[PDB]
Amino acid sequence: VQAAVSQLIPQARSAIQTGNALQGLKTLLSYVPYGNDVQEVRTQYLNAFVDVLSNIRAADIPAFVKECSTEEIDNIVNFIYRGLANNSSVLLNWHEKVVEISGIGCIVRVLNSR
Amino acid sequence: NTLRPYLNAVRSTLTASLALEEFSSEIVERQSQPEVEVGRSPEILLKPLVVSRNEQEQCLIESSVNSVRFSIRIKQVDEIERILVRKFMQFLMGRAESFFILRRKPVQGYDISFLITNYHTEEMLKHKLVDFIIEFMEEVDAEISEMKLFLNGRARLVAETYLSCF
Amino acid sequence: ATSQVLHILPKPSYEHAFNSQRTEFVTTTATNQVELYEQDGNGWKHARTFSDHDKIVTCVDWAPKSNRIVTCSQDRNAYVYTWKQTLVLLRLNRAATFVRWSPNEDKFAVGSGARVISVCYFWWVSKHLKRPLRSTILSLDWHPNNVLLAAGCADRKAYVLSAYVRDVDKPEASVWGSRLPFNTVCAEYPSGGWVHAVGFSPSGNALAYAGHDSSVTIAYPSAPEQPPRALITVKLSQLPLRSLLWANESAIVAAGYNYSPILLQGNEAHTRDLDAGTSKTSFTHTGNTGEGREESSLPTVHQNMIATLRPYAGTPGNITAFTSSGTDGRVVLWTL
Amino acid sequence: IDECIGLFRANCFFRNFADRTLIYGTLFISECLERQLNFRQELAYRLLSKWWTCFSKRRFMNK
Amino acid sequence: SFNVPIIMDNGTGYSKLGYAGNDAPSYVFPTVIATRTEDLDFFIGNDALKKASAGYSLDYPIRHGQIENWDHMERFWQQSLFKYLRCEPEDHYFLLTEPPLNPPENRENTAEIMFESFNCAGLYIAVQAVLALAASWTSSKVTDRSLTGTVVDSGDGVTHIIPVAEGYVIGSSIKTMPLAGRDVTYFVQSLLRLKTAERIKEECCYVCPDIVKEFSRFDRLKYASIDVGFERFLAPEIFFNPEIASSDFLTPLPELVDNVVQSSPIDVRKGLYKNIVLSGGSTLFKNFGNRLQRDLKRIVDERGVDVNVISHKRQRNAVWFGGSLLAQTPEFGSYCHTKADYEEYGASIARRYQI
Amino acid sequence: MLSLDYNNIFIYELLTERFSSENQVVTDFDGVTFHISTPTKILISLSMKCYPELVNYGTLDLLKQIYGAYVHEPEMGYNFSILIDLQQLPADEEKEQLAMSISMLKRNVLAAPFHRAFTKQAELAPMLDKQATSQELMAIHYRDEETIVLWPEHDRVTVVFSTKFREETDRIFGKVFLQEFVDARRTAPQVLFSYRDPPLEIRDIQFGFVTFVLFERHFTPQNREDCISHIQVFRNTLHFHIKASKAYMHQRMRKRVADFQKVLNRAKPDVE
Ligand SMILES: Nc1ncnc2c1ncn2[C@@H]1O[C@H](COP(=O)(O)OP(=O)(O)OP(=O)(O)O)[C@@H](O)[C@H]1O
Repeated sequence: VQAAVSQLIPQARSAIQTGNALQGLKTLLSYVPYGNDVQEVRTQYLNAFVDVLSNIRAADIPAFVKECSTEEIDNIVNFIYRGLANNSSVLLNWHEKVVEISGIGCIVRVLNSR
Repeated sequence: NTLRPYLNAVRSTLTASLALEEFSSEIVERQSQPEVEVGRSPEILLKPLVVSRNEQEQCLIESSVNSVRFSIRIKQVDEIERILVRKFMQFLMGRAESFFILRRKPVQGYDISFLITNYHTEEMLKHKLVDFIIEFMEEVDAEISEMKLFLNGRARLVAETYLSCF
Repeated sequence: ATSQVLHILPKPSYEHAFNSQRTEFVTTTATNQVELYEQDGNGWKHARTFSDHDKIVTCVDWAPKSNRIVTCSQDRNAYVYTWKQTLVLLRLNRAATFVRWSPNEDKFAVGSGARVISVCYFWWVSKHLKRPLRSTILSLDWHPNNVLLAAGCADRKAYVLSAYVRDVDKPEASVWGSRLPFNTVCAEYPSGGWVHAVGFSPSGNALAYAGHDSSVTIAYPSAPEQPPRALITVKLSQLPLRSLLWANESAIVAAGYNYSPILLQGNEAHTRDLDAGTSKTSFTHTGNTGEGREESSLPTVHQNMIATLRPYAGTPGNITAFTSSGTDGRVVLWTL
Repeated sequence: IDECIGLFRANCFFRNFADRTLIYGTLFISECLERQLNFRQELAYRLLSKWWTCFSKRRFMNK
Repeated sequence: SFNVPIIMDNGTGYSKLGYAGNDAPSYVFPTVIATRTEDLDFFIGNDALKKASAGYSLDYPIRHGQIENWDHMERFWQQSLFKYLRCEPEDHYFLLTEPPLNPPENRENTAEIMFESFNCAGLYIAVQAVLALAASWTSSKVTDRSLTGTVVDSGDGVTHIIPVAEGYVIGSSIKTMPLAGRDVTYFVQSLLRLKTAERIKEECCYVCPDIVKEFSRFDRLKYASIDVGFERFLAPEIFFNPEIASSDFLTPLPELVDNVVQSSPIDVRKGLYKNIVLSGGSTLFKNFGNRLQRDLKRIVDERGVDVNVISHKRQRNAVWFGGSLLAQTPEFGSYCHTKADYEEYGASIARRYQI
Repeated sequence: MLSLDYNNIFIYELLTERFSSENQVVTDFDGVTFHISTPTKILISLSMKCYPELVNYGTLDLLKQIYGAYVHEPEMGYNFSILIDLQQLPADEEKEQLAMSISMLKRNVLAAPFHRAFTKQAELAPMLDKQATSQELMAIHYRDEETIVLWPEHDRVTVVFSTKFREETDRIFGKVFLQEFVDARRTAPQVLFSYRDPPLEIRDIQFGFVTFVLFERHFTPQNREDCISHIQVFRNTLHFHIKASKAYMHQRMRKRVADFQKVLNRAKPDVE
């Protein structure tokens, strides 16, 4: 299968239960499932990513994204846009910050990623 | 309440997803058509994005080197509103020659669609056109609201008049 | 650092081209016409207008010493230049997109959709460099030896290959190769998303390209058919830039879908930009006084897209001023 | 003679015209508006013989 | 459902409306609309002319011949169909009138109103000039249906000469004369030294063989209303002698028709001279038919070809009557456009029309 | 145009002036045709498709009362005719009363069923009014697929309008109007509609169903005549205002493209 991304999700899920949710994002925001046929693996990933964002306090967002790497930003925006489809409007509020503080280029790069 | 961050994400997308060069095909004898409408050159197409707000409102953005296809899914909640748009949209499309940025028919499962070519992002300014599409999304919702609070307005005035004569 | 609008042109201009002494320039009216402007007064005025052509003119170049100009178009062919013109039948079957001369005006290369660069020896000849190219060629640039040609296409790849004719200049020992006849691939060196612009360094032994990725990439080759000594990509946080040029072997100017030119400075990101904010105080007429003046839209010289940046003035291998062509029509002299 | 005097009640409306007998005569019919005429006499001692009082504001040939 | 189709001719000043098969229009009133729950508040035509006291916001919706007031003209058709004609629009086919060279755009809108807001079962957008020829088929001296001739319309605005070839207008030639009913009403006032004389024009005047002649005939003078004389034949003369009143115009109506004809393709020129039709209230004059022919015969023969002008009983409202005469006949329904077509084939199906 | 007119304005305007100086087929609502003829002394003819249906309810009588003398052998192709002789017209204010009367031709031919239903809803004076809702129910088939059914009871005269909505927009708009009818607080006649299925008084050879309940007060001798020349025009007053509304959308829409097309044509650059 090569879906060891299924071992990356439990960490983030627990990182919600504990309290420090952002820690889980910094976790799953490494080594994401590249485009495939098997979306069922990616869906369970996306499901976690948006669940993580849902319980990160608004005040903590500008501090994370400012510390984040450009790979991480391009990646986080990339999932925000895939997240907007059916998941809350909290995503839309993330989109607002990770654009205003990390530039428009992030979206431009999301526009490429195959 | 959430109408502001929505249109934000739509603008932020469009500003990027609407930056087009002039592009001639590799198929048809020295031609130039919106490469997003043919889609027969993956080299040139980008990644499509959608921007939601709720189960109701959303819009997809399909982008290519020389063209973009922006499609809106407008706020409809009932019966009266569902038709009120379907006649505003069915009207605008019947004027697509003067309203040059409209599609003759929209994308399947969307209310209205714009076909923006590089020819447009030169005839008018890069942003002045972006700023417009946002203003469109604002105004249609606005009219559908006004047209509603004016059929309800008349209904009262009519039904009240006819009854009073008795 | 200082930005002077020369003329705001009537129709969207996609490639400026100035003459030798920079007293005349041509553009593109995004139609079958090409404009030519001479310096009248402080501004500029219309002169020629070249009508010969069927479809829409793309890239244009003006040869310094020869004074001859070349206009490729979606006509599948070019033209060489009151003015007498020579129609040059390029054999390619898909619209021509790009054309640049030669460091010594020996030949000229032409980009196209037909996955082929047409090179032109001289009745006009046209040898077709047509191999490892996959997509439509969006840009090309000459190495300071009129043999090595850099070209960036829409297959996310920037290619460096040889285009040596029998009536051209052989080049010496370079970082690119030793045996380089014709269609000799020196560089795969690629990664972006449509290479909008390629550009060799003044020293020649380095090549920078930029993509719709909103990225710029300075890439230093190592040896003939070996590895790459270091390939440095820089990811920007702005709508992607579509034209660059090396101010010197240590700093490169680039502008695009932004409006302002950015200034990158490679060695092993941002030495500045081009604004009109900061203007504090001086000590000239009295004391604490002196800003700057000489009299709702985007706060930049330009207001649509940039098109190209072409060198305007400079010394040996150093650049002091460059011009910007705009989709908005503005034509600016940026005295860096 | 009896021509321009009969033509008068119609010609005088128009403003554009051996002819000079009519031109320098039909205007003399107009300037002739108890016999007080004092061979131009004849072109008036005949016009004497109320629906002619109206054409007083109709300058023949606008002159 | 094809029942008595509604005929409506909307004019630059006066609108002629009624039902087909009828001898003459049921209403004719001023094409006006007085304005100020504020769209239902108004009054068209004769109503507006009376309500000019409380809020005289009246604005004629037709300028020069074409609609230049959209939402007023819709509001005008609304009240003309529910107030005056009283006809559920969903039960009738509608014949309307357009001027020569009315841009397709103005037809595409007239359709949008009649269908997508009144629900007119069927619609027809007949060109006015051609309807005037249709009305010529009524009288004795014809007996041949041919939509090929020259229309001389003279109301109270400008006098139009319009050539019609095999149904369509040869617009390249449509020459006008800046004199009409207003101008004779005016000239007969100056001779009376205003409605005080418009009546005089309508029930005393006539076109005569020659001014110089008929003035000598007068020496052997209808007095009513108070003294009428010279003006009777002198007034309507202006069409054949422009310089009697307006010293700006020069070319008289007879010669002006010739121009129109001579300035058309040679292969239609034979037909245009053979079928000259008269239209409008100011061509109603007695002998206006003859002195147009007789004068043109002597004007054309100077350059054996014939010429003919038809003067029929129903001249004044030829547009409308021609509409009625056309819309009554069997095949009418076929050439209209059904509301249910406008929906199946778009607005593009309502941009043209047959004959 | 806020409320529809009850009489045929042509006939009226035509006559009021023909009753003046010295010495042609018209349409009306609900499939009615009028023929103002002159075979000097004017004729006039009405023709409803449903006319003979109304003969039983007493139309043929009510008319021979109103136009008493002026009645004439009905013109071939028509149902009923009056013939005003312009030389022996009425005496001076009555002259312009015959006018409206004659222009009310349609109002009258279609007002007998109502009269002989206000009369039973009076004669009904311990509560079997069910044998009237069954037995004494009059029904007019005035339009094509649309009808009026009315039936008296001891205290009310329920009038039911059947209405077909030709379109798919007028239908939705219809509901919005009709609903506002069904709700009237802070009196008068009560409205009751149920578009899907008809009231349990079907089987009358009969889409939307509007029920007015004319209470005793709305047809007192002091005003009953106006009630008829009002209730019978309901469908048209509704369908007209739907069309008016259907058009105010048009204004409020063509105005909107002009905005966009102005914002687009302003977005183009200049000489400056
Ligand atoms: N019998 C008549 N003799 C002479 N003139 C007449 C006669 N009847 C009407 N007119 C004149 O014709 C003029 C306009 O009448 P007409 O009926 O042609 O107007 P119209 O057709 O409404 O014009 P338009 O169609 O351009 O609005 C009036 O000035 C009137 O005096």
